Amino acid sequence: PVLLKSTETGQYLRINPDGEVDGTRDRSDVHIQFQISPEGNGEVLLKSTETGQYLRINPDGEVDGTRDRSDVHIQFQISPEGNGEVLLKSTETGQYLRINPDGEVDGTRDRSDVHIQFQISPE
Repeated sequence: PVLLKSTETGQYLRINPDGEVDGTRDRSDVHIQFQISPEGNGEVLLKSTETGQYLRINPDGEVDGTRDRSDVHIQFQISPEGNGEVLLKSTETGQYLRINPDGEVDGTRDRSDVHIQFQISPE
């Protein structure tokens, strides 16, 4: 039961019931609630608690949600970077989740992009 907040913009990751993913600063939005579940092998799934959808990063950088638990693109590695921040990385594609200032969420391989840093809050 956690929130995934972009350190740069203060925006929280949100999955809408239509599968669309964006960011919002509204901490009261029920759609920003996530459950992180272990896969064991160092990977986790990032599941929207209110809709049951897993975050997915597609190879073309598009981020959405699916309930398809067989999908290889829902697998993530959470990795420290520094100062209690983490990166949320797609195992299969090497892409980091990114929240842009306009609230649009996508994936990028640019390790130095300032918008890939997250704070996980246990809320």
